[PDB]
Amino acid sequence: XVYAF
Amino acid sequence: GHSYEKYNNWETIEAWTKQVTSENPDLISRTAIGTTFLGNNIYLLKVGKPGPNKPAIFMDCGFHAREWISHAFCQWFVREAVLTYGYESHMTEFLNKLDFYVLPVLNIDGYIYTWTKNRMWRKTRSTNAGTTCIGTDPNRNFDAGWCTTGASTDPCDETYCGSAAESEKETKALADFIRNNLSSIKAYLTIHSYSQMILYPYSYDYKLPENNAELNNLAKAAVKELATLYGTKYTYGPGATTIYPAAGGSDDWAYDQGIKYSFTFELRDKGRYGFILPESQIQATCEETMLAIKYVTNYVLGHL
Ligand SMILES: [Zn+2]
Repeated sequence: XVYAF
Repeated sequence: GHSYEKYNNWETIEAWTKQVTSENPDLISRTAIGTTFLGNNIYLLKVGKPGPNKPAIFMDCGFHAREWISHAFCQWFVREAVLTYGYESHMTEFLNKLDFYVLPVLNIDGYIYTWTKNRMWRKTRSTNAGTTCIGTDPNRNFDAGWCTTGASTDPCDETYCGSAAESEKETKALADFIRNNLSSIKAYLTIHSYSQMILYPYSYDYKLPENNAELNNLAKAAVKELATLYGTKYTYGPGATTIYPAAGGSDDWAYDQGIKYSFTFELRDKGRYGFILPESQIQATCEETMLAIKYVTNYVLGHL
């Protein structure tokens, strides 16, 4: 859920 | 009031944990495993038909504040369990033979913040020395190759790893509970969004778990079961190569404690709506996700 992966 | 078909604020979820337990004392008991930085109670619901020395499966939701569909699912799961017990033979077998530890919201402080101030907030709401930047990434704060890759040492970053492993009350609480109950917990399932993936260790290193083949086959079959309902396509694999290297995650940590079945679920969608998944998709998302969870539960059961 890390932006923007 | 509470709805399984809408996103609920923390006040409503907390009231719900007491209510659903009150209505189904035969199938649910409630405790807290700890308190948050801001003093909120980290509730854990024990779902199952009570009995001596039963194995368990542990599931949490709401590690990351903005991933609202995650919180939604834990609530959905609890209702489905109590509705279909005695009516659907598999769920009935599950609750008779094992318990589900369902932790509806781990990161309560951050979740409240997404409701009151900043919808895109991710981390906890703890303070940091030497800066006004707030919060640690709970899924970078476990003792698993801690802070060695895919994490930030900068408190101002959304992947900040914390001042030390288990520096956060919420993470230390979760880890304390699993340590204390290691002899019964047979699987660990942590629910996130978004990406539509099923991930297993390792993320903190490129190395593979010794039962890598088993985990891959189990994840593969669960993805198939999930797709049977609406054709929703999930991808699967070791976290490091499947989405990115990232240290300090709870799935890796749980696996390294000896819990052989450890999965991160990333729910809908693939980016059209991202974290802001419309409430109209809550039901379908949850229904298809239930199929994967129950498939894993059945598997664990026959591999005790
Ligand atoms: Zn997440």
